[PDB]
Amino acid sequence: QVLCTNPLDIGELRSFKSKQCVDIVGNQGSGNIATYDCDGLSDQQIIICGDGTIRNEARNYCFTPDGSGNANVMSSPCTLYPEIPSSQRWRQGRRKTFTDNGGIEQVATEIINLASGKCLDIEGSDGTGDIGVYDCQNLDDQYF
Amino acid sequence: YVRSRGPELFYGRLRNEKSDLCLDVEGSDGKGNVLMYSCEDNLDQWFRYYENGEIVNAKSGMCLDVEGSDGSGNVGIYRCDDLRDQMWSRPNAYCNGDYCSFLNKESNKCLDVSGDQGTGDVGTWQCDGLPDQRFKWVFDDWEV
Ligand SMILES: OC[C@H]1O[C@@H](O[C@@H]2[C@@H](CO)O[C@](O)(CO)[C@H]2O)[C@H](O)[C@@H](O)[C@H]1O
Ligand SMILES: OC[C@H]1O[C@@H](O[C@@H]2[C@@H](CO)O[C@](O)(CO)[C@H]2O)[C@H](O)[C@@H](O)[C@H]1O
Ligand SMILES: OC[C@H]1O[C@@H](O[C@@H]2[C@@H](CO)O[C@](O)(CO)[C@H]2O)[C@H](O)[C@@H](O)[C@H]1O
Ligand SMILES: OC[C@H]1O[C@@H](O[C@@H]2[C@@H](CO)O[C@](O)(CO)[C@H]2O)[C@H](O)[C@@H](O)[C@H]1O
Ligand SMILES: OC[C@H]1O[C@@H](O[C@@H]2[C@@H](CO)O[C@](O)(CO)[C@H]2O)[C@H](O)[C@@H](O)[C@H]1O
Ligand SMILES: [Ca+2]
Ligand SMILES: [Ca+2]
Ligand SMILES: [Ca+2]
Ligand SMILES: [Ca+2]
Ligand SMILES: [Ca+2]
Ligand SMILES: [Mg+2]
Ligand SMILES: [Mg+2]
Repeated sequence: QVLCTNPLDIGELRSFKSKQCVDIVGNQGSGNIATYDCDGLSDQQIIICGDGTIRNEARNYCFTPDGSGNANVMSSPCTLYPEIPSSQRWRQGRRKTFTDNGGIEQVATEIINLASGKCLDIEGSDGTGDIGVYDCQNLDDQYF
Repeated sequence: YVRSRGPELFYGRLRNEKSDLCLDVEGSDGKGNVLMYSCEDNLDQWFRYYENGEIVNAKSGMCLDVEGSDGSGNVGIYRCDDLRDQMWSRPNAYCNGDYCSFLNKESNKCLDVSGDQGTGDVGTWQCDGLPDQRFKWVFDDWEV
């Protein structure tokens, strides 16, 4: 099982600030990760995986920090052997919980990298484009 | 010494998960380049996989080998010179059902087909966890 055979959650990963989709350039599901209009293509169907990786329905690829400091986040091959490294694993931090116009309860949280202990982040407090990691500072744009 | 390979783990053809093409050798001598091609019921497309990691072609009696010694480059059939670049493991981590990746012992790189569509030439590449790098052992006499 190279796939995520035990997903916690599957759907569009939206930013709490902008309500915009976390997106991979193109429709292949590989490339740079940045926000964008929700276009309903399978590359925007994000898999929150039980093993702690973040993937997508278009391609068996992992949300990967492009370095060791405050680096850009790309969608690239999952290192799966000998085991998934901590750099490609993520976790829920603090959680804001709200009800959208659909009348459905949503739960936005910080997405914290397990190697650097840093936060999934968009540039500034509302760019609204390029995504990477950063220090966790409770702004409503570090919530997804 | 009489060189032992250990058992005999598999004897069959290798059908590609992405394209359902068979791991093939050019011509029918069992010698030369290895590429993806239509499943033909010839002995040149049957391989024996041993405990020692060698994949031996049933027609030619020679090894599935990578160019040079690094374990990176084009794949073909070549003399079995007990080197680690002619040895492959089948890590359960990169399987999807009965379709599995072959990991080169010398370079930790996967047996791979060029492009994403599992139709071109066969070499080694970074294990990316994609269908075109996964092969099923098949025992039928099917042709296209
Ligand atoms: O900003 C990235 C966006 O890319 C779009 O895809 C573009 C297609 C249009 O056919 O061609 C490219 O130029 C590359 O071949 C892409 O930039 C996606 O539809 C958007 O979802 C978005 O990711
Ligand atoms: O990498 C972006 C990080 O830096 C800050 O955002 C930057 C500020 C600079 O004052 O303005 C931008 O140019 C956005 O228009 C960003 O480059 C934020 O404080 C950090 O949260 C983080 O996003
Ligand atoms: O996919 C490549 C194919 O190559 C053929 O290889 C031989 C070449 C070179 O002499 O020409 C033939 O005579 C054509 O039949 C072959 O002996 C194989 O037939 C195909 O199976 C395939 O490997
Ligand atoms: O062509 C497949 C074979 O490649 C040999 O390595 C060659 C060496 C010199 O022998 O230099 C190259 O031209 C480029 O690196 C290679 O083609 C291997 O020793 C053989 O095991 C075999 O893989
Ligand atoms: O070494 C082979 C690699 O091929 C990549 O695909 C390449 C793309 C972009 O150049 O187009 C080709 O020319 C089509 O055959 C390829 O050279 C694959 O994405 C890699 O997985 C790898 O197999
Ligand atoms: Ca897209
Ligand atoms: Ca920010
Ligand atoms: Ca052939
Ligand atoms: Ca070699
Ligand atoms: Ca490939
Ligand atoms: Mg990014
Ligand atoms: Mg080849």
